[PDB]
Amino acid sequence: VGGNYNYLYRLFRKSNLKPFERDISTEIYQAGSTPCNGVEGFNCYFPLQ
Amino acid sequence: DGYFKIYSKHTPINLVRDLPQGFSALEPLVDLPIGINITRFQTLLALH
Amino acid sequence: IIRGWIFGTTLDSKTQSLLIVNNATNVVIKVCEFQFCNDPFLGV
Ligand SMILES: *[C@@H]1O[C@H](CO)[C@@H](O[C@@H]2O[C@H](CO)[C@@H](O)[C@H](O)[C@H]2NC(C)=O)[C@H](O)[C@H]1NC(C)=O
Repeated sequence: VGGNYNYLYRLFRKSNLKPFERDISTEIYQAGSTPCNGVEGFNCYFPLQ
Repeated sequence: DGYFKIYSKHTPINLVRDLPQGFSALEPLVDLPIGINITRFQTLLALH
Repeated sequence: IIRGWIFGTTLDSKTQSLLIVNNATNVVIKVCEFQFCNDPFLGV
């Protein structure tokens, strides 16, 4: 009823994943000139969804 | 293709200066299924 | 002395990395996101 938000999927990445490759790193995605040294906002986003 | 393949061979050499001049094909050992993008590597020795 | 290898990308906790150790009498292949030391060696 809640939605079962336990399952997650990666939405933001810089490269197309190679076959049979895994990306577990949850580092903050950088989508702009901002250094994105943590504390994401207006240019940095959480990679997972 | 996300397959770390390791081959090896052990050869009794006589030289103590450089690699021997000869042919010794390396028979395979392992084809482990890892999915990392290897870019760097390093050796690991023992310090008694 | 030459026992193993550490293949990886950043060789730290941000990315996954392989680790082969030919110690004891069994090889110890293991893939995790280890925080590797600046000067890795086998404690012995
Ligand atoms: C393969 O691993 C390499 C090493 O990290 C990745 O190369 C990076 O690619 C990005 C693309 O945006 C560059 O900005 C970085 O500079 C590269 N890192 C380097 C050269 O050390 C590559 O993305 C990985 N590929 C996959 C599919 O995961």
